[PDB]
Amino acid sequence: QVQLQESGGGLVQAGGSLRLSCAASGSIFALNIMGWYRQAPGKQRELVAAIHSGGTTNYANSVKGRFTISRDNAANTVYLQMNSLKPEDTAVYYCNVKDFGAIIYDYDYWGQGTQVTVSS
Amino acid sequence: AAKVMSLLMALVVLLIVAGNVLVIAAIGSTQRLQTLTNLFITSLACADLVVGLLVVPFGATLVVRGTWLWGSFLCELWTSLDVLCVTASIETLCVIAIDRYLAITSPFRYQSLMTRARAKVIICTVWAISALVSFLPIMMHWWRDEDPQALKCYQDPGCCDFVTNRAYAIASSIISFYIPLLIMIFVYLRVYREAKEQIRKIDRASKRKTSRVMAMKEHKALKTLGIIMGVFTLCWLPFFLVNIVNVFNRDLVPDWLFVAFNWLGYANSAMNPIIYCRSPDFRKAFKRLL
Amino acid sequence: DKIIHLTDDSFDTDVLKADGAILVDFWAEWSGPSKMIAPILDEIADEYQGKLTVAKLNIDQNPGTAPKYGIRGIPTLLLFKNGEVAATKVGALSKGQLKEFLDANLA
Ligand SMILES: CCCCCCCCCC(=O)N(CCO)C[C@@H](O)[C@@H](O)[C@@H](O)[C@@H](O)CO
Ligand SMILES: CCCCCCCCCC(=O)N(CCO)C[C@@H](O)[C@@H](O)[C@@H](O)[C@@H](O)CO
Ligand SMILES: CCCCCCCCCC(=O)N(CCO)C[C@@H](O)[C@@H](O)[C@@H](O)[C@@H](O)CO
Ligand SMILES: CCCCCCCCCC(=O)N(CCO)C[C@@H](O)[C@@H](O)[C@@H](O)[C@@H](O)CO
Ligand SMILES: CC(C)(C)NC[C@H](O)COc1cccc2c1CC(C#N)=N2
Ligand code: NA
Repeated sequence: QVQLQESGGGLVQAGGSLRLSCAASGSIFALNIMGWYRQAPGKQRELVAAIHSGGTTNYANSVKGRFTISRDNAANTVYLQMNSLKPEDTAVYYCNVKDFGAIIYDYDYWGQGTQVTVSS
Repeated sequence: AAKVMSLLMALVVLLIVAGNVLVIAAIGSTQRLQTLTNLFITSLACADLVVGLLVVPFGATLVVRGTWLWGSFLCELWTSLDVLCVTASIETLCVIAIDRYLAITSPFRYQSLMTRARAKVIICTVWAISALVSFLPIMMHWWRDEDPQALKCYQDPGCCDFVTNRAYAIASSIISFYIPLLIMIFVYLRVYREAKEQIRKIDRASKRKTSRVMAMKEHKALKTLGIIMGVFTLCWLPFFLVNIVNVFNRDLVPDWLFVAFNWLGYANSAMNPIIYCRSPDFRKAFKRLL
Repeated sequence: DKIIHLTDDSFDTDVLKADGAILVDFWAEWSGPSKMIAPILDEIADEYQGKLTVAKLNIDQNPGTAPKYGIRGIPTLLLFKNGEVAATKVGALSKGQLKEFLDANLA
């Protein structure tokens, strides 16, 4: 099975920093998108950031300039370097893999989620 | 043979109408299936459905009876509807290849680049092209051969053979089949090349610690990518290859084989639901519909 | 044994008036390809009992019948169905090739 192991979150002071890491153990097609989505308390899950195998990247407006989604060139692991944090960034952050191996459609994988809480 | 041949044509129409009805139903009925790509799948399914309802059934009769029972007007109009729908099927297959190529290789660019409205224009283009390759030349008699023996079929309402001039046969076959086939090969080959170049970058990235090998996902992707080009080519290459052959030396390939290869192309329209609608949302929808 | 050995006179009774399928074989002693299918027609006479009856007409001894159906080369296997020619095949062929011809034309 393909499984996504999330780490690097927790409590942190405002104006601070964290470094999320999602290691995807299992068979993934070479062409894919590893990303981070987040679900704020009583809100809909939104994209935070995402990085293609190619290396193109897409960030949500809120976290532009602050966060940096990079991936391990070797393994199937993706890192969201979160800097200059604010209390609005507090959410459950979910790792995601869009796998393009079927070609016509894409198959999704979601991590359990990991809590990030930014106090003022 | 002729008892088995007649029975074989029947389930071909059944498979075509069933599959494509099921697809359109699934897409229309499920909010989750109404994606950008499935918009192009909807165009395809419409084309193949009309093939199964009107095109193939009249084609079944003409083989079984040995003659056209519905006069010169409907011969032309059926022939025009046949060419139109086959053109639209094959060209929409080609659009989907492009759509998936961009959705896989350049996913973020593609989202801004391809809107729903832009896709609608693309669909309308394909049907407009299909119309202008089919109805316009066929109904205005631009296809016609000068030959007296060919002109005996045009005068006979019982004869509904599609004998064309050199120019139509080449241009129409290129536009409707060969150009789409090349585009599909080119496009889907960049998908192969993109994936293989990406596997190369992982081996370098390791600092000479691991060498990647084809996993489960890669073998399936290459099988899938094979089925697409395989079934499409198997189904229409024979008919369209022979279609150009008869422009030079008409006697070389017999009439029965020419028609046998056209039934193979009609078979494509049944296969397309199977190839292009395997997504888990499709599978869920299909079970919910049944 | 089970093959009808035709003549010009008895062709109307043995083929044109005959009930069901008749597989006529126009052949000659001088034709090498004609004798190549001769043993295969013996096996086909057994294996298609009820479905068809094999008939043979030697065109040297019976020259009058062959011109009427336009026999150009030999051997020519004309399959008659109730006094009417349905299918045609000219030249020598193996057992499997003749079975494919007969099974297709009989159903
Ligand atoms: C042989 C058949 C091969 C397939 C035919 C499909 C090509 C259709 C081309 C097409 O529709 N566009 C060019 C895409 O390359 C779209 C653009 O022209 C786009 O700008 C417009 O849709 C609107 O945005 C204008 O407001
Ligand atoms: C991307 C859009 C490209 C479409 C246009 C280029 C290909 C089709 C153009 C074309 O018409 N032909 C070249 C295709 O090979 C064939 C005909 O010109 C030719 O068959 C006859 O006109 C002559 O035989 C007259 O005696
Ligand atoms: C919205 C996009 C508008 C573009 C639509 C243009 C379609 C391509 C032009 C065309 O129709 N043909 C090539 C022009 O030759 C194919 C045939 O119609 C033509 O070749 C035959 O009618 C003649 O060969 C008959 O002698
Ligand atoms: C894990 C194993 C994965 C299997 C990979 C199989 C690919 C085989 C299918 C295939 O590639 N072709 C279908 C041929 O039937 C050839 C086409 O790519 C293309 O060459 C033709 O469509 C035309 O160029 C012919 O003119
Ligand atoms: C029995 C008939 C003739 C109705 N079948 C047509 C076939 O299903 C589809 O054939 C074609 C599709 C697109 C373009 C074509 C074409 C045949 C030719 C020609 N020249 N140009
Ligand atoms: Na006619």
